[PDB]
Amino acid sequence: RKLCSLDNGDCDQFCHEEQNSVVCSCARGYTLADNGKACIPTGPYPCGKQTL
Amino acid sequence: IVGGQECKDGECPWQALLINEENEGFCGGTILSEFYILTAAHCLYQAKRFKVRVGDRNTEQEGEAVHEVEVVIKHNRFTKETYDFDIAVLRLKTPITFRMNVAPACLPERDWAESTLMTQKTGIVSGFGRTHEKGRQSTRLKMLEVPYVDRNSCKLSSSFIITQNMFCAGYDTKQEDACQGDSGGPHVTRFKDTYFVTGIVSWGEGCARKGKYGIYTKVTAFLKWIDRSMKT
Ligand SMILES: C/C(=C\S(=O)(=O)N[C@H]1CCN([C@@H](C)C(=O)N2CCOCC2)C1=O)c1ccc(Cl)s1
Repeated sequence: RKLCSLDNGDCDQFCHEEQNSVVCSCARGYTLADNGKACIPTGPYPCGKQTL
Repeated sequence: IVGGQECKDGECPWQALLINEENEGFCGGTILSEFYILTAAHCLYQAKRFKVRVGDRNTEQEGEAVHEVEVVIKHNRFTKETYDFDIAVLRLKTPITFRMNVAPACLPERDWAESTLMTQKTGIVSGFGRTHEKGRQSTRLKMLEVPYVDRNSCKLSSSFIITQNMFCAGYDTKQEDACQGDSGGPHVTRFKDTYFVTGIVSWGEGCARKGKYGIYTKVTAFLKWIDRSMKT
């Protein structure tokens, strides 16, 4: 296991391999964090989160 | 849903319920955005006129909001004979207000869903369908964790054709499954505490029968179609 197959490339959501390295990205309503791995909700009620 | 557990406050906020003229639920759906609901094309024949209810966990009590449908987008290749292409997108007349118990499920990117979501051990199915093969619709929203089933194993178990637009989930003998009235509802897969839409409850040979599994529309097969349906 390497790149995306190693714990999802440390990405919160989507992981793709471009050239020989990890590129992370997020679903609509999320912005990729400064670290290029975490996905930050852009506002209230982001998709896919339980409303607990 | 046969078996499983009741959805607690906030646990299944993407659930939608299609209700007839009599305000009775007959299928589920998944909230994709403020204007769009994902459901099964076969549900569109089970009522002549219908509306969509969101935020309801208990049909005997009024967060809930009833929404009329503006546009029904049925997959033109849906076939009543095999339930292949069992998918439809509904554009609502008024946008949904997100709140506790009302929020969209995420749509994943195709390749990543295939490699990362569909390879997880389980997904979650939910709905207000029957709680026994013969029975009344549930008045409470239920959910159930369902193991992904090996593609070869489910073809072997099936009396009917399993196409590439379908996948199987559930248990061989354990008595838990989706059931009548759950069709159209969500099958979601959790990844790092984010829930992604992975299937649409489609069909089964009865409910929770030994050696039979639940059959779901494979959402990864229709991501571009869904995206395109939401743009126009
Ligand atoms: C809706 C349902 C269980 S049911 O007993 O309410 N309805 C059955 C009756 C017969 N069928 C199938 C075999 C059927 O009639 N098909 C499928 C193949 O194409 C023609 C129509 C059902 O879906 C489901 C069980 C598990 C999932 Cl997932 S949903």
